[PDB]
Amino acid sequence: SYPIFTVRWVAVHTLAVPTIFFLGAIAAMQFIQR
Amino acid sequence: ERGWFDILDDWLKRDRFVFVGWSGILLFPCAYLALGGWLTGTTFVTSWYTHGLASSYLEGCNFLTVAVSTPANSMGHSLLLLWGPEAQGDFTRWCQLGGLWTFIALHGAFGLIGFMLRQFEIARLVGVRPYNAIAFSAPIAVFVSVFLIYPLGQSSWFFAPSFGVAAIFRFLLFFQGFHNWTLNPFHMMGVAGVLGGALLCAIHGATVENTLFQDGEGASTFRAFNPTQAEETYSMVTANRFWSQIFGIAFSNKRWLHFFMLFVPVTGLWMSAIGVVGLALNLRSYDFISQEIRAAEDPEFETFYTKNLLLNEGIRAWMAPQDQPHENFVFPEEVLPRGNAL
Amino acid sequence: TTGERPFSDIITSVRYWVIHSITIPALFIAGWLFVSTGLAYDVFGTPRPDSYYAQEQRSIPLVTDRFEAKQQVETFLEQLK
Amino acid sequence: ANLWERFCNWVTSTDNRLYVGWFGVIMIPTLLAATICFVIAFIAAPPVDIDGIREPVSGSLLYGNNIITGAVVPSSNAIGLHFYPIWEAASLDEWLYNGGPYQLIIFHFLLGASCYMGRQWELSYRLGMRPWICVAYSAPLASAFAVFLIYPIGQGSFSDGMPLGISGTFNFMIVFQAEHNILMHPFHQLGVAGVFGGALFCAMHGSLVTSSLIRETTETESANYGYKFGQEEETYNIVAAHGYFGRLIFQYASFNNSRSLHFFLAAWPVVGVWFAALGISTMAFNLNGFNFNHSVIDAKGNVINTWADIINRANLGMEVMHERNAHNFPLDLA
Amino acid sequence: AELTPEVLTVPLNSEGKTITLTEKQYLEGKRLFQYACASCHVGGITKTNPSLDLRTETLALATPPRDNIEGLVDYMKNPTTYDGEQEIAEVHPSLRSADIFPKMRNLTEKDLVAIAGHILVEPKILGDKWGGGKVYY
Amino acid sequence: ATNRDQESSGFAWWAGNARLINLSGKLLGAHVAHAGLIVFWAGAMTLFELAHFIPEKPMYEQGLILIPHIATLGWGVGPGGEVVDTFPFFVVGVVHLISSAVLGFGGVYHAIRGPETLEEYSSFFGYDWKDKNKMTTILGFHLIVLGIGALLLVAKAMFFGGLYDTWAPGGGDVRVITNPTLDPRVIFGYLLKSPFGGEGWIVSVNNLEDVVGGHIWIGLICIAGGIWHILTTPFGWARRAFIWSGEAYLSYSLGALSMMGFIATCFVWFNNTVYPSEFYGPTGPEASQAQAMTFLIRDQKLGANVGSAQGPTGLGKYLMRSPTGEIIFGGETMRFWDFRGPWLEPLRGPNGLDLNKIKNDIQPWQERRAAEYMTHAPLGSLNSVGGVATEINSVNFVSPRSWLATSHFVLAFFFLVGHLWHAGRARAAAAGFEKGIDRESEPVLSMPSLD
Ligand code: CLA
Ligand code: CLA
Ligand code: CLA
Ligand code: CLA
Ligand code: CLA
Ligand code: HEC
Ligand SMILES: CC1=C(/C=C/C(C)=C/C=C/C(C)=C/C=C/C=C(C)/C=C/C=C(C)/C=C/C2=C(C)CCCC2(C)C)C(C)(C)CCC1
Ligand SMILES: CC1=C(/C=C/C(C)=C/C=C/C(C)=C/C=C/C=C(C)/C=C/C=C(C)/C=C/C2=C(C)CCCC2(C)C)C(C)(C)CCC1
Ligand SMILES: CC1=C(/C=C/C(C)=C/C=C/C(C)=C/C=C/C=C(C)/C=C/C=C(C)/C=C/C2=C(C)CCCC2(C)C)C(C)(C)CCC1
Ligand SMILES: [Cl-]
Repeated sequence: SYPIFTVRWVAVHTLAVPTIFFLGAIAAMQFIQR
Repeated sequence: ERGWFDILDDWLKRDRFVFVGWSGILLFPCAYLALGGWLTGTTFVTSWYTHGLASSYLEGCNFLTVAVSTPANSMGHSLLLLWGPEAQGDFTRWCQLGGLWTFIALHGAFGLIGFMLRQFEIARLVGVRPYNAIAFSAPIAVFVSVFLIYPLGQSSWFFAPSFGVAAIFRFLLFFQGFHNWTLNPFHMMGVAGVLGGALLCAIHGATVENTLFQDGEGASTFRAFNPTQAEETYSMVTANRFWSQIFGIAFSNKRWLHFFMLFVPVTGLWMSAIGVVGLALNLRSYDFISQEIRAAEDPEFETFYTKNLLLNEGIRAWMAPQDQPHENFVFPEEVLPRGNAL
Repeated sequence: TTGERPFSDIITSVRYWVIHSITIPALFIAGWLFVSTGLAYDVFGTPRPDSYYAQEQRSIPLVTDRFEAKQQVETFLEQLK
Repeated sequence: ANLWERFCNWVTSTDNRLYVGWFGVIMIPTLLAATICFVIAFIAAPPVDIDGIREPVSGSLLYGNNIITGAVVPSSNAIGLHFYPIWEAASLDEWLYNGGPYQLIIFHFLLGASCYMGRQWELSYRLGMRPWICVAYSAPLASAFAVFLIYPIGQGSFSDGMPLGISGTFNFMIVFQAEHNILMHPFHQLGVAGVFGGALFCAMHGSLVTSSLIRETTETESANYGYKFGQEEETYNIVAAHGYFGRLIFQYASFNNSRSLHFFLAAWPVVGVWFAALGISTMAFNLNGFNFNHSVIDAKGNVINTWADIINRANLGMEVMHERNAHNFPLDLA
Repeated sequence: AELTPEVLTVPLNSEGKTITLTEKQYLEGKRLFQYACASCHVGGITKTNPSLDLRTETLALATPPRDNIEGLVDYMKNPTTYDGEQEIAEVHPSLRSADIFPKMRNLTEKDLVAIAGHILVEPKILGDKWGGGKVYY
Repeated sequence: ATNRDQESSGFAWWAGNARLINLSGKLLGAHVAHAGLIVFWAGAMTLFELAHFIPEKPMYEQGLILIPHIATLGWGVGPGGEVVDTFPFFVVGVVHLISSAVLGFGGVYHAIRGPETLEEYSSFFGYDWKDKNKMTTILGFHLIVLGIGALLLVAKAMFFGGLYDTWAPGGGDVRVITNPTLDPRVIFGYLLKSPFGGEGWIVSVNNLEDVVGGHIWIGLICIAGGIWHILTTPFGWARRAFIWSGEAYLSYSLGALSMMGFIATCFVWFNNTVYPSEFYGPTGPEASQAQAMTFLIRDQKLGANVGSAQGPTGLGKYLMRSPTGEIIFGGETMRFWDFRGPWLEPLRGPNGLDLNKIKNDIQPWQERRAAEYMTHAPLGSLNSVGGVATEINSVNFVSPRSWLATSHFVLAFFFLVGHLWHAGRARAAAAGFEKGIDRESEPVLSMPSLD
């Protein structure tokens, strides 16, 4: 009935995809010691 | 004529979840890159070589202390293009030299242009007057005067605000110590517009909510409203009588009321921008000459004006060596201004 | 409505969660490794805790020239022994 | 119709040009007292020894001030939190030297303004209104209590209350930053979101309604004549406004219920300013903003400065210079 | 820059013998200094008497000298005025006065060495910041 | 689902607890379940504090607010406030934690299992908000319970070990209170003191005899008034002055709690008798005076004549006069001369600070106490960096007095807002226009115009 790949789909993922990657990078930072 | 231009126009203006428009060609890349540059820089990029500061989560800063900091003072007002003669195409060097700052500021400037074109573009399609775009000129005037004109008047981009929470707080305190910016009547008018706008927001929202007509039976009054109803949902006559008797005067024209709500904060922001244009040139409201002549000659004359200058002198001497590392200020302990004991 | 599928429809669909029970953790782990391998330091030029200063120096490696700034940073980076 | 019932019906009458009411019976004399003393003191009061060190500060116009530098100066630090009415002084000249007027103005003003809030409740009751306009006014009212009463109590002296003047206000803000790092306190940050957001939503609401006014006038006349006081029908098209703003962002980010829209306009600045008042009120008991001074340390243990440490340098300059003759011992503990 | 054995090597006594601390001792010295001493000595100053700091140069000219482990460990058992003339256990925390300074009750001899090592190493890291006060913050 | 949606009840989900107003049986459940939450936190928090407690560190260095409350009552402490036995802290925690299960059980039962209304089931436990006789009877029962509670403190003080007395000769100790103050001129004279500096209203109570005797008076008054309100019904003047409804009754209590929260804020900030500084840390006034004392002692040891040392302003560097002549500490702490504390009063003579006592009688324990309090001033950041705002990281400290005063000011403020909200709504609902103006009956349309 509905399409899968729309403009809204692109807009959602250009934000959501880097967000998750960054959250994993920042989670890893909490275990860095000087 | 249904050529490729008109077919493209058709596609750009489809009613979708996120409207695009012709303005979206400018708005979406520039807004996305400015935001992505700020998140990239605050997460991973240092300010060690430009400021002597750590400024990223990678280095151990938190949400309050991360920033994308301005370039080094030695860059002057360089565009700092990635392919320019300073970075020479080297992405890592570009990051270390402060290229993300001009990147965010310039893509942000064009992003803001694109958002205001979007307001115009949608308004013209829907058939409403473009007053939302007109009101948005005030955020643009603030952004352009603080982030572009101000450093362009100074020695370099270094003295522009850095993009971070605590970095902006430093910007506030620099403006007090060096510019005496609280004393500036253009700032005062801006404060009036912002606080007056918050006042009007609170009081109009509260007044509507407490002069509602009983248009339903539930104790939750929200449901008793229909977007297409013709009647006013609250009593302008009762509201007018309440405020006339409480405060002396009251709105009686609902069109004037809502234009005024537009006018007050928009005008305030515009006034503050003019004052910052002056500070670009150090054209400050720093002193009252009459007070200084009296105080120089009469060591018993003291006002809150003279008290605040002593505070500004403390700010300048105590923050300048760290805040302006390229100047190489060495201030021995004995020259630092200090009161008794402290 | 504008024709796209409702979000509440999508995120309660088994097929959405079959796909994103993989793609979400995969991206998270990719972000973690970007830091844990030390790659983030080298992409962006950010000091590690042991590379802000040389062992006995206490001066900042501050860039002071416009057109030789790239060479100045490279010189500062050599002097880390 | 006895004389007490006559008086009560006049006090509570909805026909007075300005409503009096029972709260107004306290409001009117206290506000008049505070207003008259303030105007006289602002023009002609002699210098005041605010910090108790026999170092009087001149606040009035006749003693060398303009509108920007003038103030009614807070009462002497030697008095602390002691009550200092006129009859506790040996003379008016003593009372003036010690900042007597400040106490008289703020106590009458805080009473009058609290009654102003009650008066807002009271008239809404007499007119058959819903009662919560006074709850919105509690946000600015709480803020006045914070800088004139609560902060003196926690610091132990009305001499650290906010001065009644323009440059005096700035002095208060700068010393507050030095002693509490208020910029780094989340309640002040919520306060800034309250008033920045309040100003944004103000211009937002005004621009959207103005953008969708229904054509009722010609171009040579003000569109304001297209609305008539008391008319039954709405004067703008909220559906067209929602249709514009929904497409500016996305549809579900836009209100189409005018009642909840207006509730949001009320709540955002009021809640924000409540947090601001609570910031001042809790820093009154020295629970201060976040301290990240020297939080970032390298492998050897060198301090790596952040923007927080630069803020600290500015705060130190304010700290060491404020009240420059008032401290004999190395810690400024109040 | 790194916390190296060179940094962690400090004078053991007045005769020029050195001892090299471990990173664990240094870090333990820091934690115990915060526990028992920093309320008055944060940053190497002395809040209740700012004329006397914990800079190594100041400790060298104390009587007896306190710029070494043994001098500092002796100070924490039986502190004196700067000229050695008077014993101040009654007003300064020490093992001798652990009854009235209860935080000293659970310090062992090995703890005193670690605290001492922290006081001697920190100036080698911080330079003028140690004992310098607010001017160097 | 009786009254469990917006259509049946008229209240949306975000005001869902308003659906309980006329469902006494479910309303009982909510109240009992909630009291269980209160008792749970008290029990659990005590245990957490105990697990994290090092007896050799002062309580105030360890983030403790509950153990200080227990120690003040005489349990677990001896001379000078030293902890001699942590077992009473354990007991108080365990018993509160165990009891919360009983209350949680009853609350959950009445909330979801028992009768939704109590009027059909029992006319003793049933009530109508508008029944002025029943409401004052329930009020009367709870006044008797409160009065018993105040007498339990008297019983602890007079018969079950006593109370911690910061003022006890010899440094502070648990002391049995044998002669509580009963003279009503003393007890009620506290109520007529000015709340301003040097007076301090009831916050100024400074001895355990007054504290215990005040609770004897409060106990009887509550029991008497509780009996009074069981046997009587509101008089005509009272009937005409109040709104008689559930929401109205709530609003009066919200006003009362707000007032008490503000009073508690000041109590913990100024009072060092029922909030001993040994347990809570020095007050702000206390620490500021202690700094003046510390440097007077230091400089006098170096040979300064502190009585005649003129400071830069012309006022004494160490000593000066208050506006009424008393000899007081100088510098900015001049504002704090109303402070009284056991470590300072031995230096006090009829005229204030006595220069002869200062020159000759300062004992080492006073120097120790002033240095400790000066360095534990109640100043600190939100992330618990102790000291002035410009201090560096090192000391993990925020005074219990700051935690307790800031939290209770915030709570008292919001409870004042809640009083205004619910009192204004109660008035409007009783009069019938809390949902909006009737279009066909708009009151302003029937009034003469203002001009
Ligand atoms: C202290 C907080 C508190 C308490 C005691 C209550 C109590 C109540 N609420 Mg309210 N409510 C609250 C907060 C609270 N609420 C909040 C924060 C909101 C906003 C979300 C609401 C919004 C709300 C609405 C919209 C409604 C209520 C209703 C009710 C009543 C019936 C609930 C029911 O039937 O659920 C049935 C739920 C279940 C059967 C699920 C489990 C419930 C149990 C009790 C969980 C207990 C678990 C516990 C760990 C077990 C311990 C047992 C052990 C001691 C042996 C009940 C008296 C209803 C009402 O008024 O009815 C007339 C109602 O419609 N509440
Ligand atoms: C003893 C105190 C008390 C009691 C019994 C009530 C009872 C009631 N209130 Mg009142 N109220 C109170 C105090 C109280 N209130 C206070 C102190 C305020 C000022 C803030 C209010 C302001 C208020 C308003 C504005 C309204 C009510 C309403 C009501 C009715 C519906 C309540 C409901 O279902 O909320 C449901 C509960 C929720 C939706 C949850 C709220 C979540 C809060 C904001 C979180 C707070 C943050 C937390 C403290 C810390 C962060 C937690 C996080 C990190 C997890 C009910 C009769 C409603 C009414 O008028 O009905 C007649 C209503 O509109 N109250
Ligand atoms: C009377 C209330 C009160 C007070 C004065 C204290 C005080 C303290 N607690 Mg305790 N505690 C409390 C309640 C309280 N707590 C509650 C309810 C819990 C269960 C959650 C705890 C569980 C607890 C633990 C597990 C610990 C403490 C600890 C501490 C100490 C350090 C606190 C800290 O660093 O805060 C950090 C500051 C914050 C988190 C700021 C909170 C900001 C809130 C969210 C704002 C809320 C505003 C308002 C209520 C909402 C209004 C909304 C509006 C729309 C109306 C300090 C002595 C620590 C300690 O040292 O133990 C020995 C510790 O480990 N407490
Ligand atoms: C103030 C709180 C309170 C109130 C007013 C009520 C009231 C009621 N309960 Mg509920 N209930 C409560 C708390 C409360 N309960 C608690 C804490 C529990 C768990 C123990 C229960 C579990 C419960 C069950 C399982 C049942 C009830 C029932 C009832 C109804 C009949 C009670 C009766 O006639 O007993 C007669 C009176 C007594 C037997 C005297 C008991 C004396 C107690 C146990 C000794 C302690 C007294 C002393 C004051 C306690 C101090 C406590 C304090 C320290 C906190 C009545 C409406 C019944 C019901 O709903 O029927 C349909 C029913 O079946 N209750
Ligand atoms: C929680 C406790 C509580 C509550 C809610 C009530 C509630 C009530 N009482 Mg009861 N009463 C109580 C405890 C309580 N009482 C106790 C402990 C006793 C024994 C002393 C009494 C003895 C008593 C008598 C003899 C009478 C009542 C009456 C009443 C009713 C009228 C109340 C009224 O008009 O007050 C309003 C308060 C006033 C009118 C006082 C004068 C107003 C002054 C100027 C206000 C000053 C405020 C100021 C800020 C004070 C600050 C502190 C101050 C002390 C310095 C009301 C139902 C009346 C009634 O109808 O009985 C059936 C009545 O005649 N009560
Ligand atoms: C305040 C209550 C203090 C605490 C806690 C600690 N110290 Fe201290 N220290 C304090 C004072 C007032 C003085 C001067 C004493 C005098 O009159 O001479 C000192 C001195 C020292 C010194 C000597 C410094 C020098 O000679 O230059 C040292 C080495 C010292 N203190 C160490 C020390 C340690 C290790 C502590 C924790 C166990 C400690 N101090 C706590 C005040 C206070
Ligand atoms: C720069 C650059 C670029 C770009 C890049 C980009 C575009 C990026 C993006 C990026 C991104 C896009 C990122 C993101 C991130 C995100 C994040 C990091 C988030 C986080 C979040 C959080 C953390 C949250 C929190 C919260 C809040 C806020 C509130 C609510 C609640 C909570 C708590 C949840 C390029 C390549 C072109 C070129 C070069 C340069
Ligand atoms: C109604 C309702 C509600 C509420 C509820 C509630 C509120 C409840 C409560 C509850 C409770 C309140 C509960 C409690 C419980 C408890 C318990 C269960 C306990 C136990 C204990 C124990 C087991 C102990 C143990 C121990 C010991 C003994 C010793 C020491 C150690 C330890 C700790 C281990 C809600 C909101 C959800 C909603 C719906 C409705
Ligand atoms: C314990 C103690 C004590 C004592 C105490 C006491 C004895 C108390 C009392 C108390 C009291 C005894 C109080 C009272 C209060 C009261 C009140 C708070 C009131 C109020 C009122 C009102 C609120 C009213 C209102 C109104 C009006 C005015 C008009 C008409 C209407 C109405 C009714 C609304 C002492 C200090 C010794 C010491 C410590 C401990
Ligand atoms: Cl001082």
